[PDB]
Amino acid sequence: AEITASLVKELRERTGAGMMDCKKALTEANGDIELAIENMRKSGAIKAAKKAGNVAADGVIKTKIDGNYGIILEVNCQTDFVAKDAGFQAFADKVLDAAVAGKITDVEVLKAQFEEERVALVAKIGENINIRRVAALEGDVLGSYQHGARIGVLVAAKGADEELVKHIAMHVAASKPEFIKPEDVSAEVVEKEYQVQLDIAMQSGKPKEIAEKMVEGRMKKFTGEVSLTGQPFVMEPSKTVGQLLKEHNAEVTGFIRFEVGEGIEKVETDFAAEVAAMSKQSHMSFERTKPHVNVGTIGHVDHGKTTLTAAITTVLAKTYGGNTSHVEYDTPTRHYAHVDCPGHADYVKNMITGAAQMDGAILVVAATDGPMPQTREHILLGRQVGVPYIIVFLNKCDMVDDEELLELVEMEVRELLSQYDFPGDDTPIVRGSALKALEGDAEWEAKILELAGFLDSYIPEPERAIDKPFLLPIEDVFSISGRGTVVTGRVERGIIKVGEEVEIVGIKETQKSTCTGVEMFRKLLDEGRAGENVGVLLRGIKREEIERGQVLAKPGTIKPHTKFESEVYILSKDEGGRHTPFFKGYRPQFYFRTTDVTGTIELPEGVEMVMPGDNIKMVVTLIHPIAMDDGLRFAIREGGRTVGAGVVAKVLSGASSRNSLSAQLRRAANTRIEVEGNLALSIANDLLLAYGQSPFNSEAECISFSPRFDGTPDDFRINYLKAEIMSKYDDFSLGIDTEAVAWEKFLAAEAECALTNARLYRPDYSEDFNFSLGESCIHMARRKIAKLIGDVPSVEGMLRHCRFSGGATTTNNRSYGHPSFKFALPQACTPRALKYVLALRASTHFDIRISDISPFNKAVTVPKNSKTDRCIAIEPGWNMFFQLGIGGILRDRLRCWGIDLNDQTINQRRAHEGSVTNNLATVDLSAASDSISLALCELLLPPGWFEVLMDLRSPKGRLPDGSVVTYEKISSMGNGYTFELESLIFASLARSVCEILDLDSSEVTVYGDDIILPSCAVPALREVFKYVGFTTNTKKTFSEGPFRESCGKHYYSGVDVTPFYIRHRIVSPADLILVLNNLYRWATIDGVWDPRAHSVYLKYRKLLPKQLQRNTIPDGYGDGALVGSVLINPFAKNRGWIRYVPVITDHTRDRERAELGSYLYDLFSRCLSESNAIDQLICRSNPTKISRSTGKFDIQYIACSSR
RNA sequence: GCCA
Ligand SMILES: Nc1nc2c(ncn2[C@@H]2O[C@H](COP(=O)(O)OP(=O)(O)OP(=O)(O)O)C[C@H]2O)c(=O)[nH]1
Ligand SMILES: Nc1nc2c(ncn2[C@@H]2O[C@H](COP(=O)(O)OP(=O)(O)OP(=O)(O)O)C[C@H]2O)c(=O)[nH]1
Ligand SMILES: [Ca+2]
Ligand SMILES: [Ca+2]
Repeated sequence: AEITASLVKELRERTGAGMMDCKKALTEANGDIELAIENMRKSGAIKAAKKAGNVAADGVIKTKIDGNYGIILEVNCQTDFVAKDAGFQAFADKVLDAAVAGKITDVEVLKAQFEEERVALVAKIGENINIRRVAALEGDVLGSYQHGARIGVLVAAKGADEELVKHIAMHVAASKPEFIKPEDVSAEVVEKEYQVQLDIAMQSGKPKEIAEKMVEGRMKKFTGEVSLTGQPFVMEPSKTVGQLLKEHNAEVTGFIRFEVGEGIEKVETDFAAEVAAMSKQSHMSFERTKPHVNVGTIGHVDHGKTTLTAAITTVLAKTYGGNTSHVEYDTPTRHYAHVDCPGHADYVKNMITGAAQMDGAILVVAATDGPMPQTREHILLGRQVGVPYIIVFLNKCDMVDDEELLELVEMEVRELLSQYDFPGDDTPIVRGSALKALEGDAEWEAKILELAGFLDSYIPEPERAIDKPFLLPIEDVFSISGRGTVVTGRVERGIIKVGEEVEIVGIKETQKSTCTGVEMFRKLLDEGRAGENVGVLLRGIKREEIERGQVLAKPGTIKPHTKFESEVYILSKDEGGRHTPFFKGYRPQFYFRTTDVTGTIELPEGVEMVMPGDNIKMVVTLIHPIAMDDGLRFAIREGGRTVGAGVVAKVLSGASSRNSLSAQLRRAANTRIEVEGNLALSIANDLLLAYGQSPFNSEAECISFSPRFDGTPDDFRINYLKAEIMSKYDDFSLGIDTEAVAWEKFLAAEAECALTNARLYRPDYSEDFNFSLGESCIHMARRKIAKLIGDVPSVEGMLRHCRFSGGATTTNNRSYGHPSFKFALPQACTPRALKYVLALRASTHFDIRISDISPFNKAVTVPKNSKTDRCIAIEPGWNMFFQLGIGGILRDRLRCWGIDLNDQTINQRRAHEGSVTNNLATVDLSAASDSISLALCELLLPPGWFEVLMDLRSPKGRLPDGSVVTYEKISSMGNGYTFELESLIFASLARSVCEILDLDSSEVTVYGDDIILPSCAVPALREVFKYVGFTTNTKKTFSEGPFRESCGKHYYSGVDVTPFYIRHRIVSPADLILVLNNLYRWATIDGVWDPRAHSVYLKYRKLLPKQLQRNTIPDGYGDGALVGSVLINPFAKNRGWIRYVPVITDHTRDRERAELGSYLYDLFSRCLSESNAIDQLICRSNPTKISRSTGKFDIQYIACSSR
C-alpha cells in the first residue's frame, strides 16, 4: 500500500471526489479527516479551472412562475447523463428557486452567488458545468411550457387564461417564433434585406416593379412565418396564432424560449477514426460463419472508455490475426462490433431505430475516481434499454497502489449494479489499464486479453435465425390451378420442410394448414431456410382467406395481438419525418412486417405534445390483430411516408370526414369545362400578352416560331416559352398534317442505314496515302469498347438483367402489358432467339412456352409533335426478355465511363454549367436510334457481343400497311437495349474524339442521345458522326451562345428556362388543373408569383367548378388538385394529426390477374433480389393488381404535410 | 403506344 487498510473508507462518503484524490489529500494532511476536506476544498478550483476548456453542449432548462412573475434558466453541463442525475438536478433546482426570490436578470448575480457551491459538484462529478444564462418575463396572466428538460418557454399574455397561454407556450416551443408580431422585425434587418433580394431577382432580367412586387410578397412571408403572429397554430394549423389571439380576446406581451446548447458548437465526435487516432501511435512500432456480437462501451467521458476500446483493438491484433461509426475486432472464436454510448437520448434513438443494438455493454470506470455520481445513470441506461449483460472494466489501476482500494471500488460498483437488478455479485470485473496496454506492456496487455476472454464467455452466443421457430411474413397469395394455394415471401427464421403443419396467423381467426411443397423460380425444394425467398404451397386453405400481412409460423410459435406498449422514435424534419408536432389523438399507420395497419396511441403520464426528433414510449392499440412478440420492429407511417420507428416492449391484452364533400368533388371532377374555341391557345395568348409579346397569329404560328437567343434572361425565358408552349399540341386541325410524315421519316432513316451499311463494309480505297478521322475513331472506339465491355456478355450479367416488363409485346397489347401477362400468356420469339428461351426453360421447372417462332416485330405509331408522329417497334416478348438483359449489363459497364443512365440529373447540371461556362456543348442527333446501322455496330462491338445482338434483335419489320422491311439499322427504339447501345456507341465515339484532340475523355457524358462533351470537340464530333451514318441536328445543338439544353432542362446564362407544353385539348377540370399547375411551377419562385403570369392564372382558374378553385395541395403531390397553400383548404380534413386533402384520380375498375403468371412474376423477381441510420429495410414490394381505366374521375383522400 |  502507501498508508493503511481502509484509509478512505469514508473520505469519499463525505466527499465523493476521486479515490486517489483521497489517498493523496489524506497523506499530506496526515490522516486528518476534517483537514483533507479543506485541502481539496480550496484546491478543487484548479479542477473547475482545467474544465472550462471542455465544451458544454448538453444540460437542462428550468422554469418557475410566481403568480405572474416567471423565470427561464439555462444551466448546462456537457452530457445527457449528467443533466439527468439527481445531483445536477438539485443544483439547478436551488439555483432556480433562489431566483424567483432573488429576482435576477444579470447572470453574474446568481452565478458567483453559487460559484462556490458550483466548484463543489464539478469536483464530485467530472464535467464542466455552470449557469450559462438567464432572463425573465412579467405579464398579466403568464405561463410556461417545459418540454421534458431539453427546452422550455416563457409566455406572457394579457387577456388570456389557463388552458391557453399553455397552448401558446407549447406552440412557441415548437415553432421557434423569433418575434411576437410581423411588424416587430427590425426595420433595419429588413430595410436592408429587401435591398439584397431585389438583386437576386433584378439580375434575372425582371422589370422594376415585377422584382419589387415579387420581393415584397416574399419578404412579407419571410416575416409572418418567423413571427408568432403569422404562424399556423400548432394545435390548429388551419388558423394562425395571429388569428388565434385576435379571435379569443387576448394578445401576447412577450415570450422567452430557451433550448439546451443553442449556439455552442457540440463539435462533432466521430468515434471511429478516433480509435485509430490513439492507436496509430502504437502501430508505428475459411470460417466466416462465425457469430457476430454487438457490444457497447458506456462510462465517464475520459475514464479511459476511448482509450480502452483503443487498447481492445490493438492488443487483439498484437495477438490474434484480425452502425453510425463503429470499430470492430476479432477473437479466435467470435466477431465483435463495438459502439460508444455518449448519450442516453441518443442511444435510445439508435436502439429503437435499429441502427445500433446491444448484446452486452461494457461499463468503463476509472479506479482512481471510482463511480462518479452519474454512474447510477449509466447502469440506468442499460437497464432502460434492457441490455442483457454488463461487463466491467476498471481503468487506470496502476495509479492506485493500495490494492485494498481496487477491491474497494470493485465493491462500490458491485453495489450500484444490483441497485438496478443486474447481477452485480456474479458479474466479471477486470482490473487493468488501457494506457499502458497501448504501450505494449505485457503485464497490462494480458488484462485486455482477459476482458476479451469474457466477451467470449459471459456474453452468450446470439441465437441464430436458422435456430428459431419457422416463420414467413406473407407478401402475396395465389391459387395455381391444380397445384393449390401458394404463398410467397422471405422466410424470416427457422426452417420449413414439406409435410410439416404450419399455422397461418395474422388478421382473422388464426387458421392452420400443412406444407405441400417449397420452391424457387428454378429449383423445387423440400425445405425453406432462413434468409431465403420462396413460395410455399399449402393444402385445404383457399386464397380468399389469406391476406398479405399475415405470417406463416410453426404452430404456437407466435400469436395475434392488437395492443402493446412500445418505445418509438419520431423522425425529425431533417430525416424525412413530419415537421409538425402531434398530440393526444395521433392515428397513423403502423407498418409491421409487410403491411400497414392503423391504430391509436396513448401518451404516458405528463406528456401531451410530441415533436420530430424525440423519443417517446407509447401504448399502441391497433384496429385489428397481427402476429407479434417482444422486440418486434415497426415503422410508423403517413400514407407511404415513414415518420417514426418503434419496437414492441410489452404486449397488452385489449378489451374529420366528408362523404358529401367527397361526392361534391367527385361530381365537379366529372364535369366538362366548356368554352368557345381553343382554350389551350387562349391561355398561351393571354400569357404572351401579360408579358408584352405579340400573340400567336394563327394555329400556324404556334408550331413555326423561332426564339431569339439574345437579350436578358427574362426576355428570353418567355420568348422560349412562346416557341415551346404549343409545339406539341395534338389537336390543331389546321394542317394536311398526318403521321404519314412519321413513316416518310422512317423510310428515310432506313434508306440511310442502307447507304452507310454499304459504305462502311468497303473502305478499300485501295490505298494508304489517305487517312481519315471517321476511320480513326471507329478504330479507337472499338478498342475502348472491347476493354469496357468484354469479349461477350457474362452469363451472370445476362442472368441478373433479363426480365419482362412493361407494355405491349407482339402478342400482348397495352391491357396485357404487365410482366404477369408475359409469364402467363405464351410470348413470340425470333428464330435466332430460340436457344435463349430454351436455355431459360432448361433453367426452370416452370413452364416456358413460345407462342410463335417468327422473325417479325410491329412498327407502329405514337405522338411526338404537332408536325410529326414517332414510329416505334413492339417486340416479340421473349426477345424483349433478353434485350433487357444486355440493356441491364450495358447499364453497369457504362458506369465505368462515368455514364449513369438512371440519373438524368448529371446531364442537367452539366447543361447548366455549359450555360455559364461555354466550355461544354449540348449536342443532339436527329433520327438517333434509327440511324445506328448494322455495319457500324459490327465494326465497334466485340464479335461475341455483336452476334448476341443479332440473336436478340428483331430482323424483319411488319408495318400497319401490311408490307415488310428487312431492317438495315440494328434496332429501333422499343428494343430493350437500343437505348443503352446508342449511349455506348455515342460515348465511345465522342471519347475517341477527345483523345484525338487532347481533351479529357472524362468530359464526355451521355444519356441516350443527349450528349455533352467539351465545346472544342464538336466540329470533329460532327464529322465523325457524318462519316458513321448519323446526322447531327444543327438546330438543337449548342456549342456557343448562352443557351444549353439537356435531358428536359433548358438553361440560359445559368437561369432555368425550361418551358412547359400543353399537349392536349383541355376538356376536363383535371386537364385545366394540370395546365394551371404547369403555369404555377414555371412562374413561381418559392411560392411567390410573377404577377404578369399570376393574372392569367387567376383568370383561368375561374373556368373550374368552384370547389375545385379552392381545393389546393402542396407541390410534389401530383396534379389532381391546384398547387397552392394546403392550410387554407376548406376540404382538407385533419384526422389524428395527419391532414388529408382530397385529389382527383382516374376512376379504375378491377380486372382478374393471371394467377399463374402473377406468381411466376413474383418468384422470378425474388430470384432477381438474390443477385443484388437506416430503416427502409422494414418495408417490401407489392402484389400484382390489374385495372382498366374508365374515362371517369374519382376522388381520393391522400396525406399532406403542412408545407 | 413500345424502350429510359
Ligand atoms: N422508344 C422510344 N425511344 C425514345 C423516345 N424518345 C427518346 N428516345 C430514345 O432516345 C433517342 C431519341 O431521342 P429523341 O428526344 O426522341 O429525339 P429523336 O426523335 O431521336 O430525334 P429528333 O431530334 O428529330 O427529335 C433514341 C431513343 O431510343 C421515345 O418516345 N420512344
Ligand atoms: N428512353 C427514352 N429517352 C428519352 C425519352 N424522352 C426523352 N428522352 C431522352 O432524353 C433526351 C432529351 O430529350 P428531351 O426532349 O429534353 O426530354 P426528356 O429527357 O424526356 O425530359 P424529361 O426529364 O422532362 O422527361 C433525349 C433522349 O435521349 C423517352 O420517352 N424515352
Ligand atoms: Ca434527338
Ligand atoms: Ca435529345
